[PDB]
Amino acid sequence: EDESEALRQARKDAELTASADSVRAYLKQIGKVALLNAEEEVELAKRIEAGLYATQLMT
Amino acid sequence: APVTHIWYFKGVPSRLGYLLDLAPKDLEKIIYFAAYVITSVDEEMRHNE
Repeated sequence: EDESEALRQARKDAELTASADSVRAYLKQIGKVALLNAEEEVELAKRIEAGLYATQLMT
Repeated sequence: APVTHIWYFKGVPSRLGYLLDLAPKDLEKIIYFAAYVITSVDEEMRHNE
């Protein structure tokens, strides 16, 4: 079913495929990062604000 | 960025594969960004460490 080595390495092997079509390979790779919500967006925006502030301070 | 000439990578004999001792199935994965290779290793830096 899903556990007991039937589906985990199944997913790993299915993902680890040749993907001859270039668009297919790109869509396979893009299916790796989870989507984001508003709180994550504002938190990452705060992190980027801190990063650019630190870059300005370095300058 | 450098690219590979298809006439030499792809063919009935894969000339690049013959010279580098690989396979075209083990070259398309690299010159089309699907798997990495180890360009060089430090032998002594690993033997002592």
